[PDB]
Formats: sequence, C-alpha cells, structure tokens
Amino acid sequence: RSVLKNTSVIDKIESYVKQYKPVKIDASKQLQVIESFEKHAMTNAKETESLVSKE
Amino acid sequence: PTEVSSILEERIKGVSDEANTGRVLAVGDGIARVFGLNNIQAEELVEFSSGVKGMALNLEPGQVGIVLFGSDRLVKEGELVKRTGNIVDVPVGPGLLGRVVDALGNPIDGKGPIDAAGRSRAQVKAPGILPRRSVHEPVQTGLKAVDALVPIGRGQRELIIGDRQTGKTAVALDTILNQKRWNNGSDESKKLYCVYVAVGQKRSTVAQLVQTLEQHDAMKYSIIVAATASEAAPLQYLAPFTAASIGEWFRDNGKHALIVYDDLSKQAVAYRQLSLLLRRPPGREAYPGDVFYLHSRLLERAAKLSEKEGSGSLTALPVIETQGGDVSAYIPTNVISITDGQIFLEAELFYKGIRPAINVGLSVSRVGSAAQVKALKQVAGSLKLFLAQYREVAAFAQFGSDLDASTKQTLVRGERLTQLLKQNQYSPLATEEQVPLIYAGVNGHLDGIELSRIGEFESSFLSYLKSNHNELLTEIREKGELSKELLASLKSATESFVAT
Amino acid sequence: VRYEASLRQLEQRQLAKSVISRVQSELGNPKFQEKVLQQSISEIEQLLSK
Ligand SMILES: Nc1ncnc2c1ncn2[C@@H]1O[C@H](COP(=O)(O)OP(=O)(O)NP(=O)(O)O)[C@@H](O)[C@H]1O
Ligand SMILES: [Mg+2]
Repeated sequence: RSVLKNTSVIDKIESYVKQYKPVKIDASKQLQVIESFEKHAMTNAKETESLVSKE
Repeated sequence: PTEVSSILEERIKGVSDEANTGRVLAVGDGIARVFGLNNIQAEELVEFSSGVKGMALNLEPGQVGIVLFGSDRLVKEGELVKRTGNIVDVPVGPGLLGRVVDALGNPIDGKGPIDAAGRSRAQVKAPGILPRRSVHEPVQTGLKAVDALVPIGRGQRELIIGDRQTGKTAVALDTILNQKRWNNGSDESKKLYCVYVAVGQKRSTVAQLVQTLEQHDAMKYSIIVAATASEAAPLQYLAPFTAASIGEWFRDNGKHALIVYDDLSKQAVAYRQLSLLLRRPPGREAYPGDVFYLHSRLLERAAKLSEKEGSGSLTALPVIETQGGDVSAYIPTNVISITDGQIFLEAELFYKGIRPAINVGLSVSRVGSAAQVKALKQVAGSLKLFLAQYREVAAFAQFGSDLDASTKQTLVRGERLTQLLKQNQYSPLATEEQVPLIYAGVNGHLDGIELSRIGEFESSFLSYLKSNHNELLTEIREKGELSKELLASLKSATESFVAT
Repeated sequence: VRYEASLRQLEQRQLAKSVISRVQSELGNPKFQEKVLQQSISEIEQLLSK
C-alpha cells in the first residue's frame, strides 16, 4: 500500500482477495460410483452366499 | 519520506576538520615505489592522493614497495602518498549474511552499507594446539557418493580437485544448497552458514551463481566474497584471507560456517603476480618461494573449537584446478598434503556417466566415519573398499575370459552400486532418503533389476517409503541410528517393494 | 517500489550535481571571505598542538 504509485489501489485489491471467490469444485449430487457399489455387491459379492456356500 | 535528499546533506556537512607520508618515485604495473613513509608497518594500508588504496609489502632501506588495490593510470610520480596506520582488515558479523562484498568487504550487490559486529584482520593466527576438539559432527552434503564414501566433518578441511570443467564448483554448490534443511530451523547449533569466495572468476559467473543461490533461497545464509578476474592482483590474493575472517566470526561465536575457496590455483597465480612485480626472486614455475606457506596458513584457520571456546567450527572446501589430470604439479601437491583429504573429479568418469564424477579410488576423507551419520555408516559398512574390489574385477573383465559365479556376482553389484550413486545437480538428498537407497544396494535387493531402470527405482522407491513407511523415515532422521528393529522394518519394507 | 526508488535516487543525484556546480562557481568569483578564513584556520590548529 505504501509502495504503490496510485492512491487506494493495493488496499482495495487486498480486501476483495481475502473474502471469497469461485473455485473449480463440485457437489455429491452425481453419485455414479455410489449407485454402482450397491449393484456390484448385489451381483458379485451376494452370488458367493449361494454358490460358494453350496459347494 | 518528506525530502529525503535534505537528510543526507545535513549529516555529511561537517566532517573535514582535522586533516592538517611519502612521495612516489616510479609507478608501473600495480606497483608504486615510494620515498618516505618512515613509520609505516609491513603490510600496512596507504591511500594515494588520487584516491586509490594500496598495501606496503617491501619496506626496503631507501624506499617502500606498494601493491595497489586499483588501476594506476591515476598514480603519477611525485604524487603524495599517505599512511593509514592500519593493517588490512574486514567487517564481520552476521550482518554479512546475504551480501556480495569485494575483497575488502564493500557491498558490490547494491544493497547498501554492511552492518558489522566488528572488524577482524585479514591475517590471523590459526587456533593453537590447545583450544580444539575432534571432528565429530557431519557436514551433510546430500551427495550420495560423498556422504557415504568421503564424509566431511564440521571443522575439517577437504580439497576439491580435478581438471577444468569437471564439476568442482558443482560439488561445492550442492553442499551449500543442502543446508536449507537446517538453516530454516531454529536450532542455531545445527546450522551451517556458507561463505563462497570467488577468486579469478568472471563477474557474470559470480552473478549466474548468486542467482542460483536465490532460486534456491540459499542466499539468506551465505556470504559471497568476490575478487573477480578484473580486480587487482592484491585483492585476488587477499580475498581468501579476508573471507576466512568473515567466517571465523561464526566459529568464534558458537556457530558453524563453511568456507569454499573457488579457487586457490588462481590466488597463487595472483600471488605470483605481486611478487614477480615487486621483484622478489621466483621459485618453481615462477611462483614465490613460500607459495605453500600462503595456503597452509589460510587452511589451518579452519578448525573445530573446544567446549571452553564455544564449540564453533569452521570447515573448508578449497578448490583446485589441475591440467591434464596431473596432480603432481606444484600447487595441487602443496594443498593436497595440507588438507584432510580430497575429492578427485575426473573428465573420463563424467563423459561415461558418473556424475558427480568423483573418483572413489582416489578420494578420501581423513576424518572418515567420525563425521558420517550413524545410520549411513551402518549400511555403508565396507562400500568404499568393495567399490575398489569392483574396479579390480572390472579390470580383469577386459581379458574377456569367462567369469565364475563369484566375479559375475560382484560385477553385478558394483555396476548397480556405481549407478545408485549417480545424482543430478541441484538435488541434495536427506539422510533418510539416502539410507534406504544405500541399504537396498548393499544388501543386494537391487541386484536383479535392469541397469537402465535403477534410475526409476530410486524415485519410485522413495515415493513409496514416504507414502507408507514414513514412520521409519522419520525415525532414521530423528534418531540417526538404525536400531535392530528398524533394520527389520527396513529389511521387510525393501523386499516388499522389490517384488514391485 | 523500483520506480519510486529510481525516481528518488535520480532526484538526489541531479540535486547533488547542481550543488557541486554552484560550489565550484562561487570559489572562482574571487571570494574574500574564503581567503581570510584559510589563514585563521592554520594558526588556530598549530597553537593547539604546541
Ligand atoms: N551432477 C551433475 N549432473 C550434470 N551436470 C553436472 C553435474 N555437476 C556438474 N555438472 C555440469 O558440468 C558443467 C561444469 O561444471 P562445474 O560445476 O562448473 O565444474 P567446474 O570444475 O567448477 N568447471 P570450471 O570451474 O568452470 O572449470 C556445468 O554445466 C554443470 O551443469
Ligand atoms: Mg568452477
């Protein structure tokens, strides 16, 4: 703020950069891997309860 | 702040108020003969009326013989010469840290006045027989080959010698860079301040270098002292001495400095130049008679003080440049026998891919294991001797007559050990990165792995050890000694990974 | 900061050069006060050392 040539310019930029800004992030709405986990257990892991157990 | 030019004019107002000798007889080639200066000391500083400073070296009967710190265009016959009343001396103290100064310790960086805790002389008696101790602290360079083969100690003098363009400066540099590990800490007694003396180097080359120091945030704990190519022979000759004092401050005050003399071959070239021109009769290869004394008294100034004296160390890495690999030429011979061991770098080694091009065969540290870290010591048991036996079997291999299971065995390991010590410039490694590498090589876990692939082994290994067995890596570091169980965890840990 | 420092340093260098030129011109304009002060300074210095 004391090294810059133009008055009240560093002070204004500092205040806006320390608040909040956008970022490349997502939410847990598109749960593609969570929905597939139940189906994979129900066809591969649950098949052993009746095939491996009978053998 | 509010007319800064007015504050400088008011402080430099009243100064000249109490200033009311010899005349010059002849002047040429950095030398001035001078009639008078009757009360002058041998090795005293003198100002010429013109401004340029000089040093008295030949107090003869009729006249005094002066080497100049400057050019001489500015000195004329009859011009009045003046006594200083002081022997050449330097500012010292931690104020120098970060600064680039000339031989007399003037800022040449642009960063303004040096603040000094005091002033030492350029020539100072080395600490005696009496106030010293055994070298027992490592000065870790982070150079696999060096820290396992020729381990350097806080207090020891260690020669770096080889031809031109072999990597002498590179070894010294990579050492400095490493100290970051400890200098950004707060434990003053683990810290190592570096002094880099540029002797006969071109300026841009000192530049190119301070840049790299900064690119590595390494400048905050260094002091470069520069007597570049163009400066007066006297400044070149002097620099190492002035520098030795700058870092003597650290040693005297409980801390540890590291002085790199890059390089003495030039200091002697210049010291030759004062003498031939002062007309002192020459020694071998036109050098002066005591060109040995020159270096001996500097290098002895490195030492590791006793507890009574503050336990401060000063450690020296002089550099020396040979020609055509000849180490039997005057100066190298001199210094070779002055120091506590050497690292020989070789051009042949270089071009076939050993970099650092250290010559294990010829490199020694005479302190030895005393200055190695216990852990490194433990897994480096016998490596250096083995690597010798390896060159042995590899010389017998040239007969190209069939090998047995014993010779092929040690050939496979030596080749992989060789390869495991290769290292990129600017990448010093922590001890705990070094240790498992060495252990993997020595105990022969590397021995069934392609030679071109040992490159990838190294980083892939370290990546995994950080990821998984970080608890070991942090013990090695904290403890510096592989306890019996730690050998176990490490043993397991390595095998594990070698099966991919 | 580099531009502010360069401007301040240029101004100080320009002011010093203008002050130096004025001091040299004044001495060449036969100064009667300089000649009288040079003789009185020499006598005072020699009496304090003897
Ligand atoms: N480990 C390394 N890997 C690759 N190149 C290196 C290594 N060490 C040094 N070099 C290179 O080899 C070149 C010369 O190295 P240098 O460190 O200046 O040796 P030197 O003996 O000081 N040469 P000089 O003092 O100018 O005669 C430099 O360009 C470095 O990049
Ligand atoms: Mg070099």
